[PDB]
Amino acid sequence: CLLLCHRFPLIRKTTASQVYETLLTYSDVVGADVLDEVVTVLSDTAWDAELAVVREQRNRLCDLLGVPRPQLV
Amino acid sequence: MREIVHIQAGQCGNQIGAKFWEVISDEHGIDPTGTYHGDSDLQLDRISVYYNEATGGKYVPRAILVDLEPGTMDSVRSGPFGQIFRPDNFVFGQSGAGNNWAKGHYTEGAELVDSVLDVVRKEAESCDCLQGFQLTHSLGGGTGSGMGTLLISKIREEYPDRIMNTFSVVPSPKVSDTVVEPYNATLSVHQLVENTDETYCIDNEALYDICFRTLKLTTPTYGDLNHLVSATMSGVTTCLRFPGQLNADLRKLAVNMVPFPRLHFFMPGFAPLTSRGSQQYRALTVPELTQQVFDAKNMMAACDPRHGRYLTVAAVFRGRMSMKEVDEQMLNVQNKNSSYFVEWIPNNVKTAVCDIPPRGLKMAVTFIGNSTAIQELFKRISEQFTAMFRRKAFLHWYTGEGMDEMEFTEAESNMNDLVSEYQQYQDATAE
Amino acid sequence: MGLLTILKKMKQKERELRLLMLGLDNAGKTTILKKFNGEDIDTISPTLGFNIKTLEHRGFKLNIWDVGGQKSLRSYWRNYFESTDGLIWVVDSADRQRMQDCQRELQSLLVEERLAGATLLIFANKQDLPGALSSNAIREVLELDSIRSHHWCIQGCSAVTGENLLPGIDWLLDDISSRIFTAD
Ligand SMILES: Nc1nc2c(ncn2[C@@H]2O[C@H](COP(=O)(O)OP(=O)(O)OP(=O)(O)O)[C@@H](O)[C@H]2O)c(=O)[nH]1
Ligand SMILES: [Mg+2]
Repeated sequence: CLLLCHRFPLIRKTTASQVYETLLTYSDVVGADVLDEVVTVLSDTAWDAELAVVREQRNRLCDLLGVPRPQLV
Repeated sequence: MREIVHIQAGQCGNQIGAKFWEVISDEHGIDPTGTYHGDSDLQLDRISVYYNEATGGKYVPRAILVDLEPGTMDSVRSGPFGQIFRPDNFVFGQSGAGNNWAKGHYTEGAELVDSVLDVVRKEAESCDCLQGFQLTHSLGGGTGSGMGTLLISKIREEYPDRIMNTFSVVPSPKVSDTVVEPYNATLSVHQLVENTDETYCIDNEALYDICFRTLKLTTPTYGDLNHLVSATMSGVTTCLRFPGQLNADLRKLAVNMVPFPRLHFFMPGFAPLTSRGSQQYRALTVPELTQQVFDAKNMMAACDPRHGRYLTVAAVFRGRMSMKEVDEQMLNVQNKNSSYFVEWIPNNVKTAVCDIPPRGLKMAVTFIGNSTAIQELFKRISEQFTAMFRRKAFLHWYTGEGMDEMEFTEAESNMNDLVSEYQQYQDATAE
Repeated sequence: MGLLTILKKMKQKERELRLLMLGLDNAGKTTILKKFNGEDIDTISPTLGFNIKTLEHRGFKLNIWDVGGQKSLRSYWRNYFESTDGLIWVVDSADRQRMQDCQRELQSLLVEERLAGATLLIFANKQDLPGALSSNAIREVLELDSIRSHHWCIQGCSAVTGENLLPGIDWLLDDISSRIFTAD
């Protein structure tokens, strides 16, 4: 999740694609009633766009996967 | 006037040269009769490079046709643009070679080399300022493999202050089922490593895989590959026939692109890849064409440059575009802060813009690079070379003519040394 | 074109050939030469060294290359100006000790190739004497079933009722003329 919002948009896109591939590979990570919303959110999100627009979406995924929101000064 | 003499060897070489001349004649504006009919002044400012001036404003093509078999000679002469060629440059034999390097280099190949030199010597005497030569052939048969290297060494000696560039064709088992082919190919490489300034490797396996996947062809014939070969050759020789901001010739290009004399194998490319059909999809933009010409899918060789290190890169654009847009693109893409940043595209790229677009395409980009990925092809060839030298199969065919067994071991050692040098030079940084 | 084309044209016009004759029995070669020339002693007996003679038979310019030794014969097999078209080897029937060397020389000389090659003619002189081998024994000893690209033929001869030798010599000429030259 920390790499999902990197300074380079290509790194963000690569991390998003790799996370999507790993979620499609392993099925014992996220539950059945949670993985659907995660896949729907990860697919309908342009990670190569305004960081303010993208960030809001990443905080969402964290809250959907039980992860504390990392913040900076 | 920096004139360049062109030589054609073998059936493949003759066909490729004929198609290249056919392509460049329609671009320069020359009718089958021999006169000029273009509507631009930029089509004649460099016509003295590949043509000669005659009486009545004629432009004779500067190419020589040589073979040990006449079938190809008759096929071309009677072609659409065969009447413009000089009949004195037709030197052919009868028997041939039969896929044997010895029969084409020491036996029947040496009984015609002197006759070939006659035409060359005589053609180079009328040139006011000769720059170099050129040769198009293939590394599969016996004629273009043995007689080709022989003529190359002849030019190297008689003329050691000139330039030598070849457009070899790498054979593939998916097309030809010949068995000794690999040996002949090695014997040619053993001489091309030492007596060549620049080489453009055109892998037939890569073209077959492209025609059998991207273009989707049930049975890709020879013309389907020859079209792409001629298109790539017309895309590369644009700086030598049309001026621009990147003022260079053959000597400057060989100095800038070839830093080491032993490392000079390039990998060409062209985008977009179209078949022989007279159709078109949509006018692609500059970034799309750049991404297509820089991708490993549009590579003429079966080698991935992503696994290697780029040495010298040079791209040539053709279309109604401006240099400012190309500069802005090359400056924006190489920025990691942008969203359209890519890693599979190098940074040191020499850009060039041409006004005249290719025949049938409004915008097209040509890729020329010196990636260290030819070691994969050299290992694929060495695999076949070692999988047949252990059993000594078909080795008596060469020794029964006058060849020595030490030549094969010397060629294998040279190939191994070249592969090791490429592997050593692949890892290089500068901080 | 060149010197090779002119040489081939001259060979096809004058019908010139080159028959490399080998052997060491120094007894079976006389009749062979007598078949090439009406003479009986002059240019009929084999020489110890190496002699080149030219005779005319059936309108064919035969260039017999009589070699006495039977070692390192690859020097006479090939030539920068002319190749070998026929090969005639004369051995002894009642001699099983000097046959292995001849078999090894024939195996090292004749090799496999793409198209056809020279024609072989194995001669077996002195068959009426006790101890002579038949055609099957000679074929099994020399191992002629593994020799391809060269048509071979065993022709027997004897001092008495030797079944002559006309077909053995006629087949060689019929196979040579129908290979390089054209019938019509
Ligand atoms: N791309 C391409 N390859 C060709 C073409 N014609 C032949 N080849 C390839 O060239 C190799 C055979 O070499 P040839 O052109 O037949 O050589 P040659 O020197 O004329 O032949 P010989 O004198 O018989 O030895 C094989 O790998 C063929 O697939 C052609 O038009 N295009
Ligand atoms: Mg050929």
